[PDB]
Amino acid sequence: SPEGVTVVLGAQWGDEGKGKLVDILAAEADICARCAGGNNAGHAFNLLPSGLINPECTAFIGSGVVVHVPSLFNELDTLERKGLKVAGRLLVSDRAHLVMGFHQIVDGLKEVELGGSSIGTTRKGIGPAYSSKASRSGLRVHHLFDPTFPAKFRKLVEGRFKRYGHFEFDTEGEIEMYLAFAERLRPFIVDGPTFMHNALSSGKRVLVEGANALMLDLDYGTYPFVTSSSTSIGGVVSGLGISPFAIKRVVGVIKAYTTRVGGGPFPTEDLATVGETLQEVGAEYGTVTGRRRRCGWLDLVVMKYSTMINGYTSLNLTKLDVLDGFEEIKVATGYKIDGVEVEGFPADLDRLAKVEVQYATLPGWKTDISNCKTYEEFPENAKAYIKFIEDYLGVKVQYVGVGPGRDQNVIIF
Amino acid sequence: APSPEGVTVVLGAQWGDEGKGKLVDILAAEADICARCAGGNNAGHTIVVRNDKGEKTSYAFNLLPSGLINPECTAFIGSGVVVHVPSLFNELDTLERKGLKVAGRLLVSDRAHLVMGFHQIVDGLKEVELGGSSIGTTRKGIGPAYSSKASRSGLRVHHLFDPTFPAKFRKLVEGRFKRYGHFEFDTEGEIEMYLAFAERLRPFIVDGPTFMHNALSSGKRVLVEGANALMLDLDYGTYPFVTSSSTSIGGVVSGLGISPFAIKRVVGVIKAYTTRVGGGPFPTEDLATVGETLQEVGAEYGTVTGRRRRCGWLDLVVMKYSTMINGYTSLNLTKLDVLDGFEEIKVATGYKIDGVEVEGFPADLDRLAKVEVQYATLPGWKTDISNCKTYEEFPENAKAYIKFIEDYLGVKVQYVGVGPGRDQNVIIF
Ligand SMILES: Nc1nc2c(ncn2[C@@H]2O[C@H](COP(=O)(O)OP(=O)(O)O)[C@@H](O)[C@H]2O)c(=O)[nH]1
Ligand SMILES: Nc1nc2c(ncn2[C@@H]2O[C@H](COP(=O)(O)OP(=O)(O)O)[C@@H](O)[C@H]2O)c(=O)[nH]1
Ligand SMILES: O=c1[nH]cnc2c1ncn2[C@@H]1O[C@H](COP(=O)(O)O)[C@@H](O)[C@H]1O
Ligand SMILES: O=c1[nH]cnc2c1ncn2[C@@H]1O[C@H](COP(=O)(O)O)[C@@H](O)[C@H]1O
Repeated sequence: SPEGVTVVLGAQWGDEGKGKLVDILAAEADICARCAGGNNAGHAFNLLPSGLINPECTAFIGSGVVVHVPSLFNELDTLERKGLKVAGRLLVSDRAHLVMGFHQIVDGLKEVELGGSSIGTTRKGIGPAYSSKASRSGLRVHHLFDPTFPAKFRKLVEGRFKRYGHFEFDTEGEIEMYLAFAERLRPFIVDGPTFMHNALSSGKRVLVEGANALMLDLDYGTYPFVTSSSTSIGGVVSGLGISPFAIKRVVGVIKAYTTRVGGGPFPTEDLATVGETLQEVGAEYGTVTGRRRRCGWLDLVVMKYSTMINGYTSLNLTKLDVLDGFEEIKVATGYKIDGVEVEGFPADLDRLAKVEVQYATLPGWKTDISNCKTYEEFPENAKAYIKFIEDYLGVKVQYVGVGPGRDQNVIIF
Repeated sequence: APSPEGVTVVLGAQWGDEGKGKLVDILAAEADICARCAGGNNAGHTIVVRNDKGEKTSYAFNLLPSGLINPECTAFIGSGVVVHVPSLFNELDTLERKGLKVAGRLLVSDRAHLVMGFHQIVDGLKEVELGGSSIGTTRKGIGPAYSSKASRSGLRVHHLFDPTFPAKFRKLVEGRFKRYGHFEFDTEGEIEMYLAFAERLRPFIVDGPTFMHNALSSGKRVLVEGANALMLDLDYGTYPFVTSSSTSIGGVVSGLGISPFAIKRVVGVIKAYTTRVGGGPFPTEDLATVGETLQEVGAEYGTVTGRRRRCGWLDLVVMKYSTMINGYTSLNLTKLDVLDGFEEIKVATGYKIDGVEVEGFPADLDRLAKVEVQYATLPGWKTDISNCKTYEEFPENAKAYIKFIEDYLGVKVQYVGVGPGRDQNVIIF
C-alpha cells in the first residue's frame, strides 16, 4: 500500500462487498475514512468506517457525510459492548451534516406522494438531509454546541410541515435528545481538513470506504433512481477536502453478477429462476429488514461506464462463489437500440428502456471455490471468467471474493 | 508557455471576485477545450479584444466558458452545472451579434440540471423569509436548483426532450407552492418557452462522460474555469454563507466525471487584499478608511443592488486553509496595483481564540467571530506598477510582498495582475 489515499468504490448499484475489502485492506492503513453518504449497512458497521477491527486503525467521518447521531452511538455502543475499543479511535468532522428524525419521516412522505414514481429510498432521511444541505438550512455537527440549535431545529420542522402537511413529531423531545448526544460526541470532533492534511503530510496511509455505488451516483447514476450524494471518486476528493494528487489507488468493487434494490432500470435483471437462484445463493436480502434484492447477470456495459467515471486502478471481483453451481453464465457485453450499438450509458431512461442486451455465454466451472486461497487453485473456467472481465474492461482484477469471510479473499497481485 | 495534456484548473481561493477572468483568458490560448464544471450563472467575465485595426471589442460571458474567446476552442458545460437556459441563449445571441461564433463550438452535458423561473423566485422568497439571517444569495435560483437536484425531483437537460416534461414541471411548481405559498407564475407559458429552447439546444447536447473521456484519451488540453471560490464551497466555506455547489477541486472531478489522475495543474486566484459579499464574520474586514480605499481603488462595487463588497486586508490564514483543500500548484496574485498607494500593508498571519492559536479555519462562525487576528505589517512600494510587464520591473517592496505570500503558503506565485486591462499581467515563470 502506498503512502496517501487508497479508495474502495462500489462499481454497480451497491452491496458489492466493499465493507469486506475495507476490513482486509485496513490492516495496512493508518486511517479508515467515510467521505459521503449516510447510514447503510456492511458485514456491524453502518456509519462507522469498516476498518475498525484493525485495533490500530483510526476511523474518520468526513465533512461530506450525513450523520444520524442517535444511530451513530447505537452503532458505537454496540461495537464496544462486543469488546471492540472504538471510542478513542474515532474522529468526526465538525462540518458533517446532521440527519434529523423529521428527515426520515419526510423521506417516506415524499415517497408516498410520488406513488408509482417512487424511488425506493431506504427511508433513512438521506435525501432530505442532502436537500437541506444544498438549501443551506441544514444543521452540521458544530451546531450541536450552538445556542441557536433549538430555534433553528424548530424552524426546519415548520418548513417540513408547510411542504408535507402535519405529521406527528416530538420536536422538543428530539431537540433534548440530540443535545444530550452532543456531550458524548464532543471528544470525537475534529477540524476535518487539517486532520486529513496532517495525516497526508506525515506520510500516513489512508483507506477510504466509498458508500453506495457508481450507478447510484447523484450525477452519474440512473437518475432519479440514485442516492443524493456523490458515490464516485469526486466524492472522495470533496468529502475529505483533499487534493486529487493524494489519490494513489482506486479499487472498483465489482460483483460477479448484478443487483439493485429499490426502483429504477436494470437491463440484465432476471425475473425468473436465474434471479431467484442468485438471490438465494447470494443471500441478497436485507439483514434486518429482509428486503429482497433484484438480481441479474453481470453487466459489463455498466462496468465500462463505471470505469470511465471512476478510473479504477484495479478491480475486486466479489461473490464469484455464488456462480459455482451454474452450468452457463451470461455476461452483458453490449447494448443495441434499433439494431444499432449504443455508445456509453444513456442519461435518458426511456432510451435505456429500448435497449436490447447483447450477451456472451461462458461455461460454468461447477466447482466449490470457497476454499480457494490462490489464483492457481481456481478452476479453469473461473480463471476464464476473470480474464474475460479484465480483457473487456482494460483493468486487472487484483482481489477475488469467494465467500463472506475475511479470509475468503484471493490476492492476485 | 505550453499547457499540458489533461486538465488545468483555475480556482478562486477566497470569497470570490478575485479576478479569475484574466487568467482564464491567458490560459485559454493554450486550451483545446474550455469547461464549466459546477455552479450557475455567477461567472460573469468581460474580455476586451484588440483587432488588427487597433479597435477594442468587449465580449461578455457567464454560463458560457470565457475561453470561447479563443476561436479554436470548444466550450463544454459539465454535468455538475445548473443551467438557466433563457440566460444561456441571451448570452450566446449577444456574443454572436458581436461576431463571436458560439453555436458549433458549444457542447452541453445532457445530465446538467435546469434552473427554472420558479427557482429564482423561491430563492428570493426564502431570503426574505430569513430576514436578518439572509445569506445574501444572488437570487439566481442556484440554491433551489441544487436542492431540487439533491431531492432528485430536479429536471435535467435530457428531460427537455421527454414527453413527461410538462407534467413533471407542473408537479415541481406545485411542490414550491406547498412550501412557499402561491406566487405568480405562468406555468404553461414557461413550459412552452422551454420546449422552444429545447430545439435550439438540440445541436449542443452531448453525453458528458463520453465527451470528456474521449477528449482526455486523445491528448486534449482541457481548461476548467472554476466558478465562485473556495470560501463559498458548500462543504468548506463559511456555511451557511456559501453557494450550493462544490467550488473546490473535488467539484471539478465530480462535475466533469473524470479521474483525479487527469488533474495536472490547479492555479489558485488570490487577490492581494480580501473581499466578501454576504453575511457572517470577516476577520480582516476594515470598517474605516482602509476598507473605503480598497473598495474605491479596487472598484469593488459589483453590478447588483445590495452586493457592494466588504473589504479587508489579505488573510493568509484563509489562504492556508484554501491551499490545504485545493492543493494549488501555483498562485495568481491579482489586483496587486490596488495597493500601490499604501504606506503600510497588513497581512493576517494567525488567528487566536482565548489566547490559543487556532489551527486551520473554524467551522463554527461564533468561534470565527471571536478570533483575535495576528498581523504582519509590510512596507508599501508607493509606486504605480500597472505598466509592469516583467518581474524584474517590480519595486522591491512589491517583490517582498509576493515573496512573503509564497514563503507563508509554500506555493509559488506564477502570475501577477497589475491592472484591469487584458495584458496587465506579469508572468513570473
Ligand atoms: N458468498 C459470498 N458473500 C460475500 C462475498 N463478499 C461479501 N459477501 C457478503 O455479501 C454481502 C455484501 O457485502 P457488504 O460488505 O455488506 O457490501 P457493501 O455494502 O458493498 O459493503 C454481505 O452479506 C457479505 O457478507 C463473497 O465473496 N462471497
Ligand atoms: N485594478 C485591477 N483590476 C483587476 C485586476 N484583475 C482583474 N481585475 C478586474 O476585477 C474585476 C473582477 O474580475 P473578474 O475576472 O470578473 O473576477 P471573477 O469574479 O473572479 O471571475 C474585473 O472588473 C477585472 O477587470 C487587476 O490585476 N487589477
Ligand atoms: O447501501 C445500499 N445498498 C443498495 N442500495 C442502496 C444503498 N443505499 C442507497 N441505496 C439505493 O439508493 C437509492 C436511494 O436511496 P437513499 O440513499 O435512501 O435515498 C435507492 O434505490 C436505494 O435502494
Ligand atoms: O461570484 C461570486 N462572488 C462573490 N460572492 C458570491 C459569488 N457567488 C455566490 N456568492 C455568495 O455566495 C452566497 C450564495 O449565493 P448564491 O450562489 O446565489 O446562492 C452569497 O453569500 C453570495 O454573495
